[PDB]
Amino acid sequence: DQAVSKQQYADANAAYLQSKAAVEQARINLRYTKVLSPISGRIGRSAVTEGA
Amino acid sequence: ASVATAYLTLKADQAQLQLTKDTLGTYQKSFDLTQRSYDVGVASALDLRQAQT
Repeated sequence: DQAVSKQQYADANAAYLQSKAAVEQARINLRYTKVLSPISGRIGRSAVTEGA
Repeated sequence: ASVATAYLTLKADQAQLQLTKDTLGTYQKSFDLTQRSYDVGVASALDLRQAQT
């Protein structure tokens, strides 16, 4: 009903998309905390153990 | 005395009528500037209603 301007709707939508990018940054950083194997095959032995 | 006061209040009401017409002109210029700034989306439908009132 245009009770709020399109300018301060585009600003709020830009803030929403920018904050969603800044939270998917932390989501892929939590994806980097756990270690995902990049390719498949015979894994060898652990060079560092639990706690190192 | 009565015809002097009547002629002076006639001149004063015509002068402030001219001033009220000029303020109506400036308010109409404010209204169509706000209507120009309403179509593209800078101003919402609240400042337009204030200028309309």
